[PDB]
Amino acid sequence: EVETFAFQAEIAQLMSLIINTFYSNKEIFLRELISNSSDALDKIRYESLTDPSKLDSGKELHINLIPNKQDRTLTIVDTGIGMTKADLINNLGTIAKSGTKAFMEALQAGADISMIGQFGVGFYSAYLVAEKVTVITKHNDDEQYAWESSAGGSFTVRTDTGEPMGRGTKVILHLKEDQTEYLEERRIKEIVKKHSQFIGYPITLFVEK
Ligand SMILES: Cc1cn(-c2cc(F)c(C(N)=O)c(N[C@H]3CCOC3)c2)c2c1C(=O)CC(C)(C)C2
Repeated sequence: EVETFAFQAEIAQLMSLIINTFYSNKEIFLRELISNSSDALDKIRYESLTDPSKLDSGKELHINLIPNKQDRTLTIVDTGIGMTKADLINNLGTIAKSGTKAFMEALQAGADISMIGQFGVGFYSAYLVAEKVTVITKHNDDEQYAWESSAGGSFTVRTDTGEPMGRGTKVILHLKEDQTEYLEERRIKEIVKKHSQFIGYPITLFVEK
């Protein structure tokens, strides 16, 4: 079954701001997603020091960037800690509510959209370039789930029947028609070099067939 949920008012407001505000510096979405992947990788690495069996679902700690011109998607894959069903529906959304309030207050005071990561809501910067975001995730303590939202105040959660991941997260960005530059190899390399050159995990930019 597919379960549909309403975003909390603050989150729906943040999504509308990201989608409707005129802001040309859209490239910052990639550093935000890579930062979340890096944080998830730090988490599983730290937990594995006390419990080595937490790496039975995969020892490799990496980030893959996969462009697909045919599907018009940019996928950010990590072998991080992943997210449980409770993380997807409640936990992260609860943390995001206070972060959103602080961010929108900072914007009113003169801060810009690029500072979004300091408020812990950098994931939502994906809506600067994507019309729809699909999140496939697998945490050691739960099943593989698919979260999805095209904004409009709702998101869906379902058990995923695609290729099993072992552990980690895939953020699938269904790009807006005018944002296809983020599928270009030299554009992605430029963005990674500018904003994500010191990430402590291998970042592999896949090339198109
Ligand atoms: C806030 C927030 C961060 N991430 C998010 C989104 C992500 F894709 C990741 C990731 N692991 O790649 C990630 N990692 C952190 C939690 C576990 O380790 C750090 C967080 C999400 C949110 C949401 O509100 C919606 C969501 C639950 C669909 C996604």
